[PDB]
Amino acid sequence: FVEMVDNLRGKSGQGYYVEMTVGSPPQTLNILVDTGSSNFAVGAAPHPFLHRYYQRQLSSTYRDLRKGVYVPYTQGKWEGELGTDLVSIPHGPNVTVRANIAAITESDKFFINGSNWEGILGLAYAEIARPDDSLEPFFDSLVKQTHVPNLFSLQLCGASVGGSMIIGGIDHSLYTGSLWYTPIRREWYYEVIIVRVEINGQDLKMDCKEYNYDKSIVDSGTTNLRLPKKVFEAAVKSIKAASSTEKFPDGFWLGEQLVCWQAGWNIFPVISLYLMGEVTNQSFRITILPQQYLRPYKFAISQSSTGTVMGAVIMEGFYVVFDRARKRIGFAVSACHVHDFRTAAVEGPFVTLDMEDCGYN
Ligand SMILES: CN1C(=O)C[C@@](C)([C@@H]2C[C@H]2c2ccccc2)N=C1N
Repeated sequence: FVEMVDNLRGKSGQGYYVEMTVGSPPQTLNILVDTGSSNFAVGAAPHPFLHRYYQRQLSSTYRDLRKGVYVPYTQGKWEGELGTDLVSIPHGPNVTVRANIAAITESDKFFINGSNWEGILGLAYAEIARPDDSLEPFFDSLVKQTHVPNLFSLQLCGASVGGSMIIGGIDHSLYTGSLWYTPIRREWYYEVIIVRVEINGQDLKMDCKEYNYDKSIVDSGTTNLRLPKKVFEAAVKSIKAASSTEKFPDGFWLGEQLVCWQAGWNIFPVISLYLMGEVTNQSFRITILPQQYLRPYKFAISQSSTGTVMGAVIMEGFYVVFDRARKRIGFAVSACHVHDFRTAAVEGPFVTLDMEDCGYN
């Protein structure tokens, strides 16, 4: 898939985007790659902060759906007008698809002043698509209308950042070792189940339901490793305890402040998440380094009321395969992850009982 390798661009903290074309004749747009939502939504009006926007008046293949959608968030918000058009991905499958498009006509604190992307590619499932699950997400259209296989994979490599979105397959050069698969619990978000958490090898000994309360998702659209409050609580003290060589202000661990050192790692613990495996009572762990959770530094582990979010802190350490056809997600050590002595790891198999109990209901 040499043509799809390195098809992702971005800026640090502003997300990863892929180039797409929309309409006839094609209009090029940079589009955020977002495994955490399910709408294909593009700016369609001259917002001052956007480099370009979808102009429906220029497209011969645009079709109005005569329906509006309103989408609020934790901070941001957008509303738009639904329609359909021909969509392509220049550095992807040589293929063209009619997909739903939410033409964004108004927004607040959503788009990023400074970013080079003007749209969102929600790669998650219909169940959380807005207004409702009747609105066929892009990837479902891609699979129905073409012979592109029902999966994609992401390597996020991390001032410019880069990566690859292999659509319809797996490029074996982007990972070392073996891929280990965790089941997608339910097809809405990419929901997974964490069955054990170790800081530096030491179990936090929490009930495994807390790790996934109320959920645990894989989200390319999130920067941090976001954990539920109670888990995050226990995580920080363990990490703090493991890092007693030097001291830090309490507020910083809450992201309410930054920290900085001098040019020219070991005083920080590795972090392992055990995931439900493919077989009963078997699991595997993914391990990250401080080079993943200390972003150039800021502590890149936050607390959450929406559950565990495995954001770029996790994804930049691994090659992640979204095997939709087999309802599972594969993790492998990324060939582009930054390391020291130590190295990001994906290891198994392990025996873990009652893993299904770790899920929340
Ligand atoms: C975490 N998340 C959101 O808050 C909503 C969206 C749709 C939004 C595109 C993500 C985003 C995060 C920060 C700034 C702008 C957009 N995607 C997400 N996965």
